[PDB]
Amino acid sequence: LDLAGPLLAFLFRGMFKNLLKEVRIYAQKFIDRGKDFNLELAIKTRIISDGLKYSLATGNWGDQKKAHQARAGVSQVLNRLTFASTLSHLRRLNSPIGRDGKLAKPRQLHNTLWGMVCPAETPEGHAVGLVKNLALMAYISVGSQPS
Amino acid sequence: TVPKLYRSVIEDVINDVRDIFLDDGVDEQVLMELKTLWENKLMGQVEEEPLNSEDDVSDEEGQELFDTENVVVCQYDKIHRSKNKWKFHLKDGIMNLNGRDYIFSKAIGDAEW
Amino acid sequence: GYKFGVLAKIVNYMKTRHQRGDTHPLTLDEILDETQHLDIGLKQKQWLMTEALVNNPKIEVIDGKYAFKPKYNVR
Amino acid sequence: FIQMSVQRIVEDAPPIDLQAPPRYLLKFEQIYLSKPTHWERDGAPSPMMPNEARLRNLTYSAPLYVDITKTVIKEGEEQLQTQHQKTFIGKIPIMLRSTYCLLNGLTDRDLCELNECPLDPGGYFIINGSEKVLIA
Amino acid sequence: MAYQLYRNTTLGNSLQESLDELIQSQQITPQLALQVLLQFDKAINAALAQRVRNRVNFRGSLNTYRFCDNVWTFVLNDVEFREVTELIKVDKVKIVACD
Amino acid sequence: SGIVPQLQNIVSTVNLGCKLDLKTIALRARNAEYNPKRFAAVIMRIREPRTTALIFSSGKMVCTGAKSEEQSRLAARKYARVVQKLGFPAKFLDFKIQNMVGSCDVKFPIRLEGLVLTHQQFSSYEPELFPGLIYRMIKPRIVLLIFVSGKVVLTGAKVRAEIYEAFENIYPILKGFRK
Amino acid sequence: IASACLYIACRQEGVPRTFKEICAVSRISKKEIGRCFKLILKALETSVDLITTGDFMSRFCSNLCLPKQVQMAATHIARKAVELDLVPGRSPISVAAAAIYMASQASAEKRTQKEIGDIAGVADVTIRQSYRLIYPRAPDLFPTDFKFDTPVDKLPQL
Amino acid sequence: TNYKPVANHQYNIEYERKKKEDGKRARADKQHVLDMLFSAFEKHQYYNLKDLVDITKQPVVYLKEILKEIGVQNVKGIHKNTWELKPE
Repeated sequence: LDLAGPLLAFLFRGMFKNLLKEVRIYAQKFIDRGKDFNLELAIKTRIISDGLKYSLATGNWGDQKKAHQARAGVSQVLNRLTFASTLSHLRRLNSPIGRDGKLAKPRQLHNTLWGMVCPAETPEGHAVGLVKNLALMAYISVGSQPS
Repeated sequence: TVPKLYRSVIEDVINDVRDIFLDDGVDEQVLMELKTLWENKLMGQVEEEPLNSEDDVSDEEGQELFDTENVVVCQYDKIHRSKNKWKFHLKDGIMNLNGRDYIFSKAIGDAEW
Repeated sequence: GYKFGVLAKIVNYMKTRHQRGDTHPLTLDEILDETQHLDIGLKQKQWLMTEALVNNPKIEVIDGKYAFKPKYNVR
Repeated sequence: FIQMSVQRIVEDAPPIDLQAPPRYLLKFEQIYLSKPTHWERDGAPSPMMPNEARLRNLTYSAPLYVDITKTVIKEGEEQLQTQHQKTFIGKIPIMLRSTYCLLNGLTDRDLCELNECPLDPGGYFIINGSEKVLIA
Repeated sequence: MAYQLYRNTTLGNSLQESLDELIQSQQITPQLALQVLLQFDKAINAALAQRVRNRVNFRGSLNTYRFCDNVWTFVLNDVEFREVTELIKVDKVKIVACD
Repeated sequence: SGIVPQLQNIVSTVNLGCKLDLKTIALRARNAEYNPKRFAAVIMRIREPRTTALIFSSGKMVCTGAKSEEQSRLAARKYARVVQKLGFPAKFLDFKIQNMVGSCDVKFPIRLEGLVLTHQQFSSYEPELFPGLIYRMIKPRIVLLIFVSGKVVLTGAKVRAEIYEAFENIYPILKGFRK
Repeated sequence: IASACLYIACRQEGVPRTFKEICAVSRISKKEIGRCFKLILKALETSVDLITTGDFMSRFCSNLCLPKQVQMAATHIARKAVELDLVPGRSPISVAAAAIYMASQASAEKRTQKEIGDIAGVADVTIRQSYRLIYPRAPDLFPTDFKFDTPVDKLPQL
Repeated sequence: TNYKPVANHQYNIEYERKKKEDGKRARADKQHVLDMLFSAFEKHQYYNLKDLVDITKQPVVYLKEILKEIGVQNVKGIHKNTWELKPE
């Protein structure tokens, strides 16, 4: 399960690659002209800022230029109709749709979901079995070094 | 002091000209003879076109022609002037004052025009 | 490089002579003295005389002494 | 993410090598993150409460700073190393009730004084005043 | 083919006179004399640059100045060359500078 | 008003009508300097008029530093005569006063803030860039630098009449902002 | 042109930024920015209200992390000094920096001349000159209901 | 402490100082410029104008005039059309 952390880590890695790219370009122009360059002027803060903000706002997970291949629906407006709805939305899971899903249908209650995913909670319609909710005591590992 | 610097300069000059004397195929005795002789020698006008209306608007130009007075030859790093005064960062050079020679590294000068 | 810009300089000197107006042809050695080409080797001068002077269209040869052709340019 | 991944990504980013002769090397060393802040039109920074962000359609983001060491080798046998401390590189949206949110470690009374429901679990972002939740 | 500053001084004049004597005696060719002058210019420039480590000061008034091809030709009057060890007085001086 | 601006510097251009050799002029002139790397003209100075003139290879010369129109004309003629004595066919053609600078004091502090508020259309006061207020008079095409100390400097004038007229125009305005 | 337009936009919106502040974010120098600013004003045939010391107080005090009371004291000091004409011809930024230094030295949160100059874009020497001009009348300049951690008499003399 | 107000950037003032100290390239005499050009052609058969300007240390317009007088631009199928220092 890719939670807020790993997803934001992917986006941030992309945006930092970008940031260093524009830093290289800006510094290279001045170096070619033979004049030293100002590091502060070399940095574009809008890269990281607007990238994170746009991803989280629109939900298209990726660069705004690559929206065609950017995952959609990752970020949603928090449901505040009821406290239970808010909690369920914050503990929601989303199944993928692609080669893996086509080859094996995730629209089913697999035995392994015991204690990990609520067996009753699931939207009715086209999303049956694709949107899931964590069990009450289910916990997702945050990760640590294997050293 | 200055004579000692002169002797060191003699050594440098002879060492520097040895290779040229070998390149040109000339015998080395020329350098010895040169050093000997060198040491011995040392020790309403509406129609304004005519400019003749004014005369004696210059000074005597014979100072540069003579050059007999004391002469300083050096190199300059910075020379600044602010509307009245001339300022001089003259670096290492030589001076010929009253025949006696002076040697310096940093020379600072202020003059008025 | 060696022995090319000197030839270019000689040809330029010929144009300068023609801005002067001296129709009388001049000796190559005298041209070298005027252009400070004494330092250059004699063999390069001989190769120039045998090949490059004749190849140059502007240059002409009269009574064993080389100069421009007063006929080529319009008068 | 904030504690491990951002710093690790910055560290793993290869040093920037430039040359076109003198050559410059840029290395990003340390990550610094301040509390979520909002700048008024006059330019005065001030802490941004999540309720204020919700009401004013602001983004609950924290300024991000990196320590950047620039070393220039002039080919003259001397290299000049200058360190820019806490160069601002952008803002990261902050998940509410996280360790880096202003409502961290605050007692229920403090949340009430800040007009924040103690029962609110956080875990979401306020982007342009809209509470956005990242679906796993 | 060098800076050619110290030729018009006591040292350069003595060297030139000696070369003239050898030329009159046919002992040396004029090309050799010119080469000797060039080598002397190099050596003297290096020697003054390296073995001189004393600072001097001076003050006075300026009567004329000229500049061309990075060559200053100042002409001062009533100059006082002041040094920590000694002070020298001169009625007029001509300062030729190059770089 | 009882106050008359006094000229501090006059700029005048005159064509000598003949091409010149800047290197030769630099080598033979007395006080001339020539740095083609720095500037393309030859800068010469004459102490008795106490002025500086730039001479170009095109034969046109600019004289500055003259405190009076007569001084400017005489200095230009002297520079032309020096160039002529250097052997060139220098003449004195179309001598003109391109710009005049004058200075004066109103003898009272001025509220530049009120002045700019009243005359924003002609005023420009930027303490960050320059402490003196710049006033662009229209009827005379004169630029006035007014300072809180009361000093006023007028520039852009072609004739002394423009300087005096500009000061006469500005003085009543300044008197209304006396501090 | 863009930097000068940004400066003009700040002035017109009423939150002016110093030419030095704009240069810090623009690769263009302060002189060029000012020249382009003058040319832009002439081209637009418009004008910008004269900057006052109070315009920069909020930003300078916030960047120095001074209390609201100290910011109010500095603003009052600068405004009163301008009213009394104790700093004629002095730049508003310099006057504001001097007032901020006075208030900081009179309050618990004390900031050095170098610090205030760093934030305000003004040399410590200029701050010294303005502060020396306003120092004799510091009790008059200070607000009536100000809690002096350091008494006005014992303020630094320089 | 970021983006502290500054009258002029350190790199900008250093570059301006370098430019002022170096000074603009001067227009030398045609004879000397021509001799230097001929010497350069001896070292290399083909020269680009940008590097030839560095070698000659002359104004671009003046150098282009002198080079148009004698040398000729040849169009190449490899990189681009460049000057040829051979008069013919």
